[PDB]
Amino acid sequence: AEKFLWGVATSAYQIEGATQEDGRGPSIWDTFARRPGAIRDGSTGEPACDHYHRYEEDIALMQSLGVGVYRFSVAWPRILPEGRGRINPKGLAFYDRLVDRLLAAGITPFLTLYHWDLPQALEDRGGWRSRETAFAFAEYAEAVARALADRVPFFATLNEPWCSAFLGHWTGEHAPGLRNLEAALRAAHHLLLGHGLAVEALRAAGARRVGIVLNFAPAYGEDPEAVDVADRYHNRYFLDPILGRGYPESPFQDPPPAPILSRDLEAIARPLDFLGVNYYAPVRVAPGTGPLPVRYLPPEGPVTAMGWEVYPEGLYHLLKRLGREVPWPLYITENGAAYPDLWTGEAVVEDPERVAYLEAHVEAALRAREEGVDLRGYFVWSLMDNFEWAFGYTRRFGLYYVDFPSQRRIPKRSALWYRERIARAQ
Repeated sequence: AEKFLWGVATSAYQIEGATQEDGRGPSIWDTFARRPGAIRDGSTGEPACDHYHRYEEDIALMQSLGVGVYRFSVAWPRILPEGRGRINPKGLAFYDRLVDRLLAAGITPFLTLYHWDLPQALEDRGGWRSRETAFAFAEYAEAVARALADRVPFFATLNEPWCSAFLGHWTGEHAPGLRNLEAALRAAHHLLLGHGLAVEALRAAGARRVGIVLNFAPAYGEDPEAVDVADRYHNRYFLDPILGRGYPESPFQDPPPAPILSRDLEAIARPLDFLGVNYYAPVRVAPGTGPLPVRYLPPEGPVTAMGWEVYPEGLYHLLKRLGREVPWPLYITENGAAYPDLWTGEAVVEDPERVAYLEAHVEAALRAREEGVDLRGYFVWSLMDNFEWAFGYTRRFGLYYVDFPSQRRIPKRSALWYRERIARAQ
């Protein structure tokens, strides 16, 4: 567990731009962002951060940040426009070049294969409701691994399958946007299938470190039974099948559409090299009606602009819990906070509240480590402000303020804070 890794994270669709440049195919998100009511401000992933053209600039920001690792994702629709079959060489060229620049800068690449941008072509064939998509995902993982595994030591299959499944197929607030509990459950399973199938493809192509990124949220409440349902739904629904102890008692009171074969669970439980931990805030629940017998209550203490309870204590208890349950090293692959940033020309955007949030979660994270949790890294969510999905550009999480109209990047106080934190932590 040599040299703790300090890094920042982003995702292709949230920062790239060049939505229709160099042959990139449309993703379910490009489709979703054309539907009124989908995005808060009615915007889309274009031009976003225009990272597609300014990547060298951004790599230079990371260099002056002191960061040792950069977590990013590859846009599947950039590698295979129709999600399957033909390959767009410009896609692989872009990422190939991106990796070269990172190594030339002393920064380690931490690749996320699937960060929600499923090719629309695949959605039309059922998307994550069809296992054919699972096979497609393993072929994509393979194509990418054979091209970059020689320089990229870290590979993560999925990023937050919970969101892609329920947020995208049940509540419908995410792409593709369905609202069918059945579709959601089918999607959660076919997603896990893809995880297992890709881990093998990756393994076969020389990927040195393979893992997955899941988000968690400690659940609170007055009824321990409502709380437990919540716990299984937010924290154990995907972790368990991945650790090889199958699915926990379903948080739902609705039977799945079809049986899961024993064969599957062992194929889904492929040994990993690390677990990616994403943490932002906890959840507060009470018993309720519906397929998920629980209802969320307003946050109790201080909140961010997202209205998410800020609770560093949660990250600490989360890391200690996983330390005994998970048999692989952990990396906090995402931790950040959205606050109303104001910029009117200043050289530095004052980030008092975001700085307080990051320092607190870092303090809690290191405490848990000091107590024996094999934590080997901390990644602040996003290097720069970006397309915050359903919230559009109305919610900023970056260490660098981005004046989208001009694409100019401006350091926030949190950026100066992070550079100092890294330097001394060494």
